[PDB]
Amino acid sequence: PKYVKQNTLKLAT
Amino acid sequence: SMKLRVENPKKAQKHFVQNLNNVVFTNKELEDIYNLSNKEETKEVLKLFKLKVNQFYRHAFGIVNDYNGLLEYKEIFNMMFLKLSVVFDTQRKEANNVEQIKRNIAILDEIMAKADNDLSYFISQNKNFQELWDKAVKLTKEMKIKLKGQKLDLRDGEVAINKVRELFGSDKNVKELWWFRSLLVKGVYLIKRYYEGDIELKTTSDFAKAVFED
Amino acid sequence: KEEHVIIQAEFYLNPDQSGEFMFDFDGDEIFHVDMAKKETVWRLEEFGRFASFEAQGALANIAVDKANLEIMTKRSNYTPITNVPPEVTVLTNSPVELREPNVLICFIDKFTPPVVNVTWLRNGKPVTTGVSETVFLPREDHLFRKFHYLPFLPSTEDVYDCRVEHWGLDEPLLKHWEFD
Amino acid sequence: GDTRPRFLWQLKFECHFFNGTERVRLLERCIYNQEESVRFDSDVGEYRAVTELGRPDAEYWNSQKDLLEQRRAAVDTYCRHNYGVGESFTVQRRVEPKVTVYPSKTQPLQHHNLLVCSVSGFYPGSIEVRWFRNGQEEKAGVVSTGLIQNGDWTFQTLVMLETVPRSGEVYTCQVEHPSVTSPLTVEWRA
Repeated sequence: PKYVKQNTLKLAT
Repeated sequence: SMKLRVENPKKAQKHFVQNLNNVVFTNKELEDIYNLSNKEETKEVLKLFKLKVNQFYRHAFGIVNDYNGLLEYKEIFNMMFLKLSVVFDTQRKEANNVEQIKRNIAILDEIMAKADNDLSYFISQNKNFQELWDKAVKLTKEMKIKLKGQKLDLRDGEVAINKVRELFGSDKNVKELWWFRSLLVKGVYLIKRYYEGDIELKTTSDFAKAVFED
Repeated sequence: KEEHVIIQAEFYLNPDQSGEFMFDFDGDEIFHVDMAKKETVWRLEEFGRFASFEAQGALANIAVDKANLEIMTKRSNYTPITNVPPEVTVLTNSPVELREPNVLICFIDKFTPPVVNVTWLRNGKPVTTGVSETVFLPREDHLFRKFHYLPFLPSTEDVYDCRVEHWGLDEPLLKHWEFD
Repeated sequence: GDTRPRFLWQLKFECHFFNGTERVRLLERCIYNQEESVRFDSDVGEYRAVTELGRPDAEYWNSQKDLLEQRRAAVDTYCRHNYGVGESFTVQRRVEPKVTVYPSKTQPLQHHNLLVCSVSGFYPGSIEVRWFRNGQEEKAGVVSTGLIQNGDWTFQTLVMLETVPRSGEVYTCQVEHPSVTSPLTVEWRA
């Protein structure tokens, strides 16, 4: 089993 | 169809960081970091570190040089430097910890590997880019023959473009896509070198490899 | 009626340049990624024998986080965070009994930013061998919790105390313990 | 010593589960310093600013169709997935409590006022502990530390009974917890 993450998104501009 | 740097790429996610404009560290910047490693005992590994930072840069630009036609390349390029920036965080507080400097070097490698994977992944998901990138190789290979006995004085960097316009200047893709036309312009300089007996060509780039490989 | 909560929490703090990537289950840490070594470390060894995580992924996230922190700081016109001092408390693992192995737990709660200096003392002497600590745990109010541990052998002639230093404090907070 | 201002950026992805994994809700929030600015609520389906500073971000991300579909599916690809990965050593984790009973004085001058029922090293945190004086349940004089989470995947709690134990009586501390089918008991002869 592999824990999967949520990618961080870059803020506005 | 098109060969990837990693055959079966593992899922990659974009962080929408393609519009960053100053991710690349300047020399003064990198030097100010190298300077922290002032102790004697650490001067040998400090070399290996400087050497890796250089390999790193070459790797990153190498990707933009071969795949600037692929929209997601800025994402991959920028992510590489955003990660480097984190490693440097540790480097700055561990400036003379040889074991740490070695881990960091190992990570700089991992960052590069991850870049190749992610790049392969995005390419795999863009069949259209693949068709175009393959076609570019296709014509450059034809050009390899077409220019068999011609005079290639590329000294002023003017003939290359002309030749591309002469042999394929009517190809929809050569008129419309700058990156595509550039792969061909880039290609004639390679063919020229091939004729002069250059033997390293295949190691020059994925493009050069795909072109001069059988 | 909710039964469980799994939280993926990460943070980046300036000018310290310190980040954290961690997974939280019902309040307890499952694991976190050591940023310096870039590798997954589980809260209980057992956990690693049943699950895994690509530390490299955390690196990616903390990389972006850093860039965001800059963007936000500026966009907020450089508004600094308001220090909120921790609430320190100290208790044992289980009831104390002379010479019977036990553990001292220092609970550092409700504070920010996530920077704090902790020191264990035994009759005025800083103790180390045996100590351990959890990374910064997240709170629903966006403050943090942290635990420090000191295994010890109870005795009618020792006075320990957990010393906590944080910007939100006027002077080092010093909670005492000695079977009482 | 360090008097420089600090700036903090936090990102939290919360997975909320109800009735196993029947109902799941994902809460993605961005925190600057100590204030949430933007967030994605699976129940909503898209980014919504919470403070002024969030707007730009909510606006920008929401315009990324590929991104929204991902988040919307995260409830499955992320939450339910991770829930499974660790189920055996998290949701299923059970550690039997250690119950002991010892006296204590409410004050340094007072006599052996209250009896203490120490319940420690257990998991999950959900437990029940009652006092009984000769078969009859005691409630009116109980005080507790409340549930305490140790931070190492175990809990502990102290439950006191405020009664000067008169001779002849047998007090009992009864503990009921998932790690045990039949309630645990510890008696204390007066």
